[PDB]
Amino acid sequence: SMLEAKFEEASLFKRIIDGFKDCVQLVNFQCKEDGIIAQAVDDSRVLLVSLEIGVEAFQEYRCDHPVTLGMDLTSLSKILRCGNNTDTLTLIADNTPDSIILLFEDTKKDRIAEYSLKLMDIDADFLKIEELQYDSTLSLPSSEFSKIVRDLSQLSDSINIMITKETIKFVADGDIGSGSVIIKPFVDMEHPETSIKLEMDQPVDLTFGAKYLLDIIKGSSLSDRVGIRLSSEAPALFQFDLKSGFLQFFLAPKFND
Amino acid sequence: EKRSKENLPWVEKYRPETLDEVYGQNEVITTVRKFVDEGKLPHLLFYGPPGTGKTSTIVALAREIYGKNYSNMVLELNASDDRGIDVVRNQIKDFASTRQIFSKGFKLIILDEADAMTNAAQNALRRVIERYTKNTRFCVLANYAHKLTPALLSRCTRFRFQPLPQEAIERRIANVLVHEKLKLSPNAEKALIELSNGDMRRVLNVLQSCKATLDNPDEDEISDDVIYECCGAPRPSDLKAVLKSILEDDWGTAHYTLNKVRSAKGLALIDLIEGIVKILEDYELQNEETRVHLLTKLADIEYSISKGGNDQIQGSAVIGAIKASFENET
Amino acid sequence: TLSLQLPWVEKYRPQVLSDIVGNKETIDRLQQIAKDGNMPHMIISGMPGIGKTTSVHCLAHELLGRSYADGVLELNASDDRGIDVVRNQIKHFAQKKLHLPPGKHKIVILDEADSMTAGAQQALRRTMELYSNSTRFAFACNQSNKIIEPLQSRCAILRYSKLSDEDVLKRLLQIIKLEDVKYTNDGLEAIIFTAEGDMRQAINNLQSTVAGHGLVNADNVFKIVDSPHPLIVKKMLLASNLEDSIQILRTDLWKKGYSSIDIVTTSFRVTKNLAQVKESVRLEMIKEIGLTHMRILEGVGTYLQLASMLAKIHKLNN
Amino acid sequence: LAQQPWVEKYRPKNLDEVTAQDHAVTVLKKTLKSANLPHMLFYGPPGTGKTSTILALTKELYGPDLMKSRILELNASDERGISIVREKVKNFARLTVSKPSKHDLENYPCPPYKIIILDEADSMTADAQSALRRTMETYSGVTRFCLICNYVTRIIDPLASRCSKFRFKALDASNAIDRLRFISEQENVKCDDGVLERILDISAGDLRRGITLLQSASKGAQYLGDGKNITSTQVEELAGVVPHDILIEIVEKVKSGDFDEIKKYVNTFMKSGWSAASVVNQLHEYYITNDNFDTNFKNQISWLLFTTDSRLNNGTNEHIQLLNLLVKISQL
Amino acid sequence: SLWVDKYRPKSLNALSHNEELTNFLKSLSDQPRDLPHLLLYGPNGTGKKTRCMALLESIFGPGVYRLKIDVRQFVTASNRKLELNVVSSPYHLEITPSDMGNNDRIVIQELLKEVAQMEQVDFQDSKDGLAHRYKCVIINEANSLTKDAQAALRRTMEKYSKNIRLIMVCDSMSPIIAPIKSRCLLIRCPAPSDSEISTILSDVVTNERIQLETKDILKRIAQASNGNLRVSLLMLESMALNNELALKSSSPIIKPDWIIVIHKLTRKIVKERSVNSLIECRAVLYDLLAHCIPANIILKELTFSLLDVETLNTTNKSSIIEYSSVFDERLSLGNKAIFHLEGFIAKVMCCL
DNA sequence: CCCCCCGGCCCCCCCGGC
DNA sequence: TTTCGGGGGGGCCGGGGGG
Ligand SMILES: Nc1ncnc2c1ncn2[C@@H]1O[C@H](COP(=O)(O)OP(=O)(O)OP(O)(O)=S)[C@@H](O)[C@H]1O
Ligand SMILES: Nc1ncnc2c1ncn2[C@@H]1O[C@H](COP(=O)(O)OP(=O)(O)OP(O)(O)=S)[C@@H](O)[C@H]1O
Ligand SMILES: Nc1ncnc2c1ncn2[C@@H]1O[C@H](COP(=O)(O)OP(=O)(O)OP(O)(O)=S)[C@@H](O)[C@H]1O
Ligand SMILES: Nc1nc2c(ncn2[C@@H]2O[C@H](COP(=O)(O)OP(=O)(O)O)[C@@H](O)[C@H]2O)c(=O)[nH]1
Ligand SMILES: [Mg+2]
Ligand SMILES: [Mg+2]
Ligand SMILES: [Mg+2]
Repeated sequence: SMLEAKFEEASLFKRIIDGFKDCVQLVNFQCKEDGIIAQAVDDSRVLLVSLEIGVEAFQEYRCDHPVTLGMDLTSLSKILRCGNNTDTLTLIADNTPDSIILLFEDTKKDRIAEYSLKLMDIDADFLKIEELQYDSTLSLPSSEFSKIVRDLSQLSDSINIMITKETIKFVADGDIGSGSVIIKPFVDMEHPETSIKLEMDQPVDLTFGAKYLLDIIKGSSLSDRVGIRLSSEAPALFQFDLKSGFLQFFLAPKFND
Repeated sequence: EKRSKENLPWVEKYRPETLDEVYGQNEVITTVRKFVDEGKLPHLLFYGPPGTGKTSTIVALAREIYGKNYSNMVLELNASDDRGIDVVRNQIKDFASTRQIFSKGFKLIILDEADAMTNAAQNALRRVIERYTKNTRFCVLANYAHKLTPALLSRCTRFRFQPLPQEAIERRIANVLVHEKLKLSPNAEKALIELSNGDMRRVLNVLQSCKATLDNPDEDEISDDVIYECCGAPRPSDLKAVLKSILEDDWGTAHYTLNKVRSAKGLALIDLIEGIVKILEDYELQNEETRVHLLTKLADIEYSISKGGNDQIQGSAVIGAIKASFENET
Repeated sequence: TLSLQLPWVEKYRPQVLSDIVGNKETIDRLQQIAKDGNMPHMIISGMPGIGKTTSVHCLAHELLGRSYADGVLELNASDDRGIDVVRNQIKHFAQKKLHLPPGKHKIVILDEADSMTAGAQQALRRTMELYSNSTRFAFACNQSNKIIEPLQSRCAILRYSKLSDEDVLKRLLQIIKLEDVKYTNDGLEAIIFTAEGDMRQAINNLQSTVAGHGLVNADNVFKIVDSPHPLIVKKMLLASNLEDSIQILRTDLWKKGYSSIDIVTTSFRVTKNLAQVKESVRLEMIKEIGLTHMRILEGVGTYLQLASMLAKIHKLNN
Repeated sequence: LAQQPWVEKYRPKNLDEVTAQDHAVTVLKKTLKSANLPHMLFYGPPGTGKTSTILALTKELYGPDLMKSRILELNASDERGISIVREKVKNFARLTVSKPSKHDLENYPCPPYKIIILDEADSMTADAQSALRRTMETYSGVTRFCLICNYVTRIIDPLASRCSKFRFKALDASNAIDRLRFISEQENVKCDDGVLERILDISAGDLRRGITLLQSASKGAQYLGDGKNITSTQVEELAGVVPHDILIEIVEKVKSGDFDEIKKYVNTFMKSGWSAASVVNQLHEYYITNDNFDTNFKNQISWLLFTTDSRLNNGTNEHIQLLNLLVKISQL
Repeated sequence: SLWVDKYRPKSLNALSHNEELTNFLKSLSDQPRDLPHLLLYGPNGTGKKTRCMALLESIFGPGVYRLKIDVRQFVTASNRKLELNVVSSPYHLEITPSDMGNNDRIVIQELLKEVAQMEQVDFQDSKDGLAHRYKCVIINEANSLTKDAQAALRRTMEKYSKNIRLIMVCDSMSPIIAPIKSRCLLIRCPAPSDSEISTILSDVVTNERIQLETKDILKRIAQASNGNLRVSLLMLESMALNNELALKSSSPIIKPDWIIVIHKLTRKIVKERSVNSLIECRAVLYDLLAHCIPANIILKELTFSLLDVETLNTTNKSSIIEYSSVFDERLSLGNKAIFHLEGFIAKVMCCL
């Protein structure tokens, strides 16, 4: 076959898909010799999801020529729900493919499940969106970010992130009241995973919608830490690092007016 | 798409890509070009009949403003998508209230076929349009103005797309004949323009069918006969003969002539009625009653035909109506 | 090219109650209320683009000064305004405690209140009554009958009238002076004539001109702004001879791209509003127009049907 | 086969089997090599071959195997609401074309697009057509649409503009005699001279009705087992055509001008079950082609017949309409 | 059981009138493997359903008369629950979709299709247990179907002709759309002649041992029925019961109550022509409509009763018939029948 | 292993002109 | 009264998370 990619367990792919299934509907996967790069855009055109999976994540990966597959995420999730989480998952595609084949194989028995999902015609480019030198770049445990976002979303539908010298401030203003959380950079050698790091060139202040951040925090299940890159006149980048890839959310800030 | 543009229908293969390829709307094109070139684009309402260049014009304007990546910098919604009150409240508001992703600039929202939207959504759109005017502009395309609420119309600058003038159609036909190696006679062009009724889609479709009809398109010229054969439309001579027989012969002769003319080419009665109405429009009648009776009875016959019915009875009714109406001239 | 310029409608939106033209008595009453405070519950009604939202916003800003951010709760059709919202968020805002000068109150601005459902209006009643000592309500609507009678009883009625030609000319001249726009008297006449008392449309057309042709004369105005088709339909219906009616229909309506459904609907409206014709004759013409409209809705949207409708109308008027 | 009615048994299998629709079949055959099939709008009277033509076109385009995955057919028997158009049709139009096999590529043209056939589209609401507009426009690269209808006026103007129109002409004794004769020969039906022409005249543009009438006549002849040619008399009897003697009696009663006699005769006549449409058509033929009537009489009778036919087309009571028509004619 | 039902023939050989139609039906049933879709049109009470059942018995076995009633569920877009009563035999199904009004389309799009898209298990007369024959669906009152249901029938009739064959029955083909008529073999069902009706009545009388003074009585019943055989048999039974099973030359002809009411309304309209008379006529019309008397039947009978009045002249009758035609068209295209009936009565009152 | 929060269907009811 | 479509508001049900 043109493309054959094997996951030891279907669980990994299911968790990867579940990380951004609630923000976008149509996705485009480009598979090459270096791995799979996928992109999706939400209906409101306010959030962009960019997934990268390297060859190290597959038990066996083979892709002779680059292939582009446009698919609909809800159908993919429905198909994946039909396969067990303890079975090897093989993605198979042919030249100029019209469908993608998902093979669920259980080595314990002779049970093989073949599922063909019909591709959709989607002609689009990834644009390799990544700003060169962001104004500020910080990173902190995903649990802390998720807790802060959940706490602040209860007060307002908008959340403001302000970055100043050795200071990161999350602010929300609503009808019943206001909330503000201030965190300073710190490093602990006993447990470096709980440390938060910051590097700031210019002060930044950006407002975002609470619903989009609530969707984004769902990716905390894929990584223990999250990296936030912020820059004026550019979308904010939220990155969750995988074993051999990454999941990136580019969120456009609200107009200041 | 698939394969190449040569596999597309001519109506789609010749879709304008730039504002310089939009013909027959010089005033609107010039005004919009001046607006964009000076950074003073208002909210737009393109109102017009089918196949006049509204969608093409707005797409070309967006491409000019944003370039090739315009598809990722605009929010286009049409009747094929859901545009309820919830959509306006969430998706459109979020798009209008947020900055661009791929590159800096202002937000463009194209509500194509806005006449198919519910009144509640239109009402919800009013404050969305008013509040985010600083960074967002709205363009709405319509064929029926009566379906748009007065509040929405008050907020948009109106541009009317007239039926395509004949010279624009000739220029487009010349471009097509330059691209497709085809030969078209002046009578064929005249008939095509007459039957097009100001619609470019009709021109392109009929030209494609005419080319398909030719045995050797490389060295075969499309004539009026080819157009009438492919379209199955009455020839002017047939209409003139039918009218002359109706107005100058006995009932039996008129019936025979109508039957023979219809059977020779298998023409439909509705096309004959349309042609006869067009011919009689130019007639100078001495009594208003003749015109009144002609119009009323022919409209009744057309409405009856629209629902089916007996064709022979309808033809006899047309003959009798014309005879009775013209008996009033005395 | 990628930097938009503010339209004159928003750029020159009146920010003070003294910059609003028309409805002199009501505007002066609002100015007196602002000067002396004690704003009552009010409902401002009218037709599009006459200055209702502008007036409400100006009054609120002048009354509340720097406390506008906390003292004003604005909701419109673009926001969710269901029964739950009225019961929770509006009630909380009314019950809120805010410190204001002696003569001021919190303001709730329900723009386009006619779109609200009956249940929300019912729920608003006792909230308005119990908390009037600290909160006041201002509704702005296009159709007053949509607001339930209990709410109207609790409010002061302000029915805005259409702006006269003089007021439109005054505001247009002020804008022209502030923008240094070359113009001629005939151009302003055409702009006001096409505006039909709508300030927003007048300013939009004035900007479209100059933005496209520089000089605001009648010609340049009419190369972009089309004369209202209701007037053309009225001329068609009142033509003395059937030939003239058909000529008007062909040249001014059909050849311009106007759809048959639009033409028949406009004919219905104009016939409904033809005071110079006897009521029975108008009823007969309306019956004929309804027949034609029913035929058109079925799919027979042809010029022949409209011509037959005109012929029948002329038969009636003879 | 022997278990299929002749109308379905002899349905065209390829575009060459369409009888008298060359003005459009030629273009459709050209598209096989051109491979730029446009959006199509087939319209015409009942039983002219629109559905057969589209089915044959798909057969010749994709072949027996690839057709199933390249065609999406929706007709009046399926729900086609605005939601269906906005979801199912859009999703099918957005899909990539199924991959042809080597057999298909080497044996069939295999154009790079799929076809959605909305048969009986005149039954769809205007909102659904409005939803279809941009769906057809956007995905023309991978999908093409075919709308088949009987009344073209029921299609909204934007859709008619987007589609290339094909009018299917009525089939009569002049352009469809060859197909009927071929069917009769293949069925070993013995008919007198002019029987097929009479059948095609009675059918009035509908070849399906003619084939059904021929099958009925063949069944009657086979049951009789007399080895005699089918005559025009039994053909007329099977088609419900009123005998000429009855028509002459009706004409004489009308000429009498007595209301009571006409009413009594019509009451007796309605007990035979004759359809009002056939009676009206026969009366129109008798009166319009009769030389013993003035221009004014024919002018009035044509309008009377038109009014009666229009009223009958709305599903009214045949007795009342026929009595009214005859009374009005008698008073001319 | 009533004599009308107790003596209904159950086979083609048992038919007694319209021998030519019987021969045609026998010819059609001779080779039923390629039988096309059938549409039997004819006056009410002539024997259309009897002939359809006889044709089915000729094609299949007598088992076609072993009928049973079942109830089928249906759900609309709004989740409304509808019930349809289906009469079925081991060889055919009978349905009257018009019972569901505007919802009849659903029955065409859900029930009929379901029958035509699947095979059936036949454990009697078949060795393999699977039926090797097409299934017949009878549609009663096909002229009552809405245009949507008729449109839905179109492609179903053609796609699954190998598995399903339709037999429709109607009293008038005017409401049937052109495509449906084109898809069917049309069979005219003329009413029986007076002599044939008299023969059937005489046979019934002989079987029932009813004393008859003269056979002319039967003849008198035959004319009063206007070709309706069911009405003739029911009227014979009513007359026999009203005279102790002994009929005489003076035995009056019994008319139904609604006909008597319509005749009284005709007399009132002729005698009195005023607004108060119109109000009384409205009350009578409401009473007639409230008891399941179709509006079209009321209009037809009222029109003919008016035209049967001896005191009216030709102009009045011409005006009456013209108004009847106009308001029959109005009824065909309307919802509130009382409105059109009142309009017709008012116009007739004005003309008189 | 059990309880609670809060997203999504599911159902019911009510307009629909200027 | 009511032949669709849209919109609003309430009642359950159940996935997921927390203790
Ligand atoms: N002014 C024009 N110049 C050149 N081609 C035109 C023009 N107008 C229409 N066409 C042609 O017809 C095709 C359709 O044009 P459209 O822009 O879709 O018209 P439209 O008015 O937007 O259609 P409606 O109003 O939705 S029915 C284009 O691809 C062009 O090929
Ligand atoms: N009396 C006025 N004086 C000056 N400008 C006006 C006046 N009325 C309307 N305008 C102008 O038109 C623009 C819109 O005015 P609005 O207050 O929004 O009218 P409106 O009546 O509230 O519209 P509706 O009823 O929601 S459709 C303002 O920004 C002003 O620039
Ligand atoms: N042009 C034709 N050539 C040969 N047979 C035809 C032709 N037209 C109709 N028939 C015959 O009549 C039968 C029905 O033809 P159809 O294709 O169904 O006509 P139709 O126009 O699609 O009917 P409608 O519009 O749905 S009523 C075919 O199976 C053929 O046997
Ligand atoms: N003896 C005899 N009675 C018949 C015949 N045809 C019909 N009938 C009687 O007439 C009654 C009505 O027939 P039916 O088919 O129900 O009327 P229709 O369906 O409205 O045409 C039946 O109950 C039979 O008793 C016939 O051929 N012979
Ligand atoms: Mg368009
Ligand atoms: Mg406002
Ligand atoms: Mg068909």
